[PDB]
Parts: sequence; C-alpha cells; structure tokens
Amino acid sequence: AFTLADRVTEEMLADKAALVVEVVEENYHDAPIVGIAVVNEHGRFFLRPETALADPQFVAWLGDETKKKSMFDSKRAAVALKWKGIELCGVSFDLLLAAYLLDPAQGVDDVAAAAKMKQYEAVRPDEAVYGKGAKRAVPDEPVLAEHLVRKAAAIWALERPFLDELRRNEQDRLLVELEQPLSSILAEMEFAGVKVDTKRLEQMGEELAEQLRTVEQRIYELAGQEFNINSPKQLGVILFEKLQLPVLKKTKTGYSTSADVLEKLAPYHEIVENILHYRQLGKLQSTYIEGLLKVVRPDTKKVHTIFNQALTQTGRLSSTEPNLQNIPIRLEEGRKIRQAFVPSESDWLIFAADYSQIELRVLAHIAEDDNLMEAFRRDLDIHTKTAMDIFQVSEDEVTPNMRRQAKAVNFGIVYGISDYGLAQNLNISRKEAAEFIERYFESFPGVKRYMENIVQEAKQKGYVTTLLHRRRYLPDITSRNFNVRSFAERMAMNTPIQGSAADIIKKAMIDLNARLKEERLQARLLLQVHDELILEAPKEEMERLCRLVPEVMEQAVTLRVPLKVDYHYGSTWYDAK
DNA sequence: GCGATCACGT
DNA sequence: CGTACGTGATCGCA
Repeated sequence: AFTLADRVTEEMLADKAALVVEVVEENYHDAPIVGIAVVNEHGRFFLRPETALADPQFVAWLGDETKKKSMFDSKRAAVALKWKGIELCGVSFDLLLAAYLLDPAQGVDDVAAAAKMKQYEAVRPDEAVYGKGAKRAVPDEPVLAEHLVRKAAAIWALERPFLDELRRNEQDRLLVELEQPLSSILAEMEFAGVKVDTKRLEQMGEELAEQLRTVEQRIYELAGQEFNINSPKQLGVILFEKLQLPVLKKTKTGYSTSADVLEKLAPYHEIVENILHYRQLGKLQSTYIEGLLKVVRPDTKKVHTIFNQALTQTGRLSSTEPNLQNIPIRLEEGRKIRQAFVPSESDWLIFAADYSQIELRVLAHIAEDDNLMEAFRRDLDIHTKTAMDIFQVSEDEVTPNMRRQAKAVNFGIVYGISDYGLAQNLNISRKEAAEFIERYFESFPGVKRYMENIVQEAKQKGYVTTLLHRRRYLPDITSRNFNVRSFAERMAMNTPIQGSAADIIKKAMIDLNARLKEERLQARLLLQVHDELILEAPKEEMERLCRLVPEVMEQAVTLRVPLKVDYHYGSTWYDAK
C-alpha cells in the first residue's frame, strides 16, 4: 500500500528516495507532469503535481544535491521541471542508464522492461497503462497513482542489484562518472534549444517549391504522363515498363529505384537526372524545410531536440524531434539549410569543433598497428597514405581515383570489413574488393591482427567492450547462418571503434562543461553530432574558445596517437565551416 | 496505424 | 545479403 498524500510532509523529504516525476507526453519539452511518487525508508507516497510543485519544501528537496534520488530517465523529468523553473539535483542512480549500460540490446525503455532483467515483475509496462498511439491517455488517479508508486518501488528495489552487476562489469564508474553527468549536460543542451531563422527557412521553402514545380513538369513532359513521382510503385512502371529502362536490381515487390541504380540509368534517358533532382529538392522540402518548421516553438523560434541517451547499440547519442544530427552538409544546395541555425542572442556566434578521423585514430590505438599509428603521428592525410600503401606508389602518384578508393576501404575497415559491401560501394566485383582488403592487411598487419583477435574474443567472452568499458553482447557470433554470423563479426569489429569514439566525445563534453564553468564563460553547448560539438557564445569569447575547446577535446583521453580537433566559427551554423 | 524504400548525417 | 550506427517522410495495404 501507499499514501495518497494531500500535502507534502517531512517524511517525504528523506535524504534517499526513489523518485518518479511522470511526464507522459513523448516530447517532454514544456510538457505536463501528471503525477509524482516517492519511496523512501518511511513509506510510499503519491503526490499530485500541482500540490508538490507549489510546496517550497518539496521544491527545495528536489533541488538539494545532498538529498539523493533514484530514478528512471531522470533527464525527462529534469527537463520537464526546467520548463517550470524548478531545478532537479541529487540524482545518484538512473535505472534507465544502468540498464542501457548492462545490455543495450534489451531495448529497455521503461521501468518494467528493466525490472524484468532482475526477475521483478510487480510493475506494469507504461504502454499497458497509458495505451498506444491514438488511444494514448492518462488514466484516473487511482490507476495512475498505483502505477507511479509501483515504478518507484521497483527503482527502490532494483538499485542494489543493478549497481552490483555494473560493478562486476567494471561499469560502475561509467555510469556514475560518465553517463549520469552527461544526462545533466544533455538536459541543459535540449532545454537551451537552438535558434531557427524561420523567415529564411520559409523563403528557402518557397524557392524549393518553385524549383520542384519546374522539375516535376519536366518529368511529366519526359514521361509523357502524369504520375506520383514520390511513389516507387508508379516510378517503377514509368521507368522499367513504359520507358523500358534496364532493370539493374529488383526489390522484393517490384523494381529498385535507389539513387544507386538511377545514376547508372542516367545515360539511357533524360528523365533519370530529373528524378534525381526532384528527389534531392523534395528531401530538403519535406524533411528539412517543412519538417523543421513543424517543430519550431513559435514563441521563441527555437527547436528543442531530445537526445536519446539509452538507445544506440554502440553508445552514440541519437537526436529526435527534430533530428539535429542529419542536417545536410555534403551537397551545397542542402547545406544552405544550416544558414537558418543562428545564435540565440545578438552578437553571439556559432562555434563548432570536430575530431579529425577519431575512428581511425581509435583503431590505430586499439590495434597498435605501427604503420597506422605512425601515419597519425606524422599527421598524414590518412586516405592518401592508405592509397600509397595499398597501391604501392609515392604521394605524387596518387590519383584522385586511387585516393577515393582508399577512402572507401578506410570507411569499410571501420565497418565490418567484408568485401561485398565494399564491392557494392566501389561498384566493383567481389573478386577485386577482396584483393583491396588483402593489400590493406599487408600494409596494416596490426589492424588485421586486431580484427581476427576481436572476433575471437567476442566468441570467447560473448561481448566486446569499448575503451571506457561499454559492452555489446554478440550472441550471433556463433550462428551457423553465414549472414547472421557475418553481421555479428562486423559488429565485433566496429563496435569497439565506434563506441570508443562515442566514449571519448562524451567525456570531452563533461570536461568542456566543467571548464566553461571554471572559466566563467557564457558559451553554451548546443549540439553533439557524434564527433563534433557545436556551441554558441558571445563574440568576445571566440578567441578564448579557440584555445579552450580544442584542448579539452584533444585531452579527454590519452591515446597512443594524438587526438586532433578542427574548429570554426561564424554567424550561422553554415558559416562555422 | 505499420513495414518497406529511400535519403539524410557520422 | 551484409558495408557500421541513427531518424524521418512517403506510400500503400488492411
């Protein structure tokens, strides 16, 4: 049983408690808090939010760093409280992060899923209480209050066994010194938001919409017909049935119309280049112009992403609603979208710092490949050096095409090395890609050794680890299905690289946050994009930041090779280039 | 409401 | 069939 409390009392403010600050809306920014549960040594309590969040003693308890709280997904609550002007401190255990570190592949997304990991089932899944999608709703107080108290009681019961397993995994410091401090930094980042120049976006959208009508009309005059270009159904019967274009690859139901295939088809018909142009314009228009404008808060012209900290299998963050980690930059037309991301105050600038080749530097260090480490010690262009070695030529003999292919091997080697994906990527045969690999491994024998040894260790231990002891279990490494096994071997090779890079930038974020506060700087972290950090700061702080941010990022860990950080600043995200 | 394509990023 | 890891939009079916 539990107390359905009318007012806050002192026994609810013990210095240790499991706390539930329930925000049911998926996007928690400026979202309602529907209820609160506290379990401590004195009892189990449900508090209505409009009561507890108005009680200065409860608010003081929330904000006291010496009163320790155990929670599930504290960042959700922390941010929902930030929007009410209330500080959340003292969160010493986050069950969501603890479950994520113990096994990311469980997809642990609620308290019930995490409790099942320890044979605790006295709590319902959120989706069983709230419903799914359309039918989603907050239930009556008795049903809500029992759910929140069952979640708090589970967190209370589950902290010792999770912490015990984290300790056995040598992951206790990972949780307490990396992921939980990082949760607080991400909350500040999401709450700060990023300013959007919405007239610029709107003006871009009208230009795209003009160029989309023109290209659309050209596609119809080239097909002799009107049809929905956005549908691979109709597009396939225009291209491969009406126009008789060669079918270079079939999908499951019909024909494939990837940009992979269409570029091969361009010699045969003028329609193909126009379809490709239509698709690129439509992507910007749909995902990045209209998509962004839909999530901008009209009162502040800011977007407030949500960083999913417990989702990827490698330890990367992900970014939702909006995804600020896939804003275009490769092609110039779409890169202009970054002009609409601006500082949130006058006379501030955007500052962006990015690791140079962090994955291949981590691999140099992890593999202790003499040739790879020396390449980075000499600060070589790694793709050109790899080409010199694979093709056995001097620097001046590296053609652009050789460097492009050596680059593809290098991006392949970070992924699962297997040829078919390189052969597909380089539009070559398996037979030829295989010999690319063989010549790479003759040049970097320590990488070869590391790739053999890590697959062997994944089979022996059942998991691979990153630099800071993140793990990923790989049960498919023993499968007798060749596809399933190969996927697990590729993950065994990639995950210590991709995941160690993720560890490093997360530690840098923590180190950067500490330094900016020590230095009393107004600069604020806004975004992380896997290997870059994006800040905004007063114009008067740029010179100091040029020295500070790269140093902190470069010194986050000490590897057998240097870490290298490039950085740029400008009046928009675009100009920070 | 829900897989399958497709395309955007690192 | 497979390059690694994500998110979002569109379509099409039931």
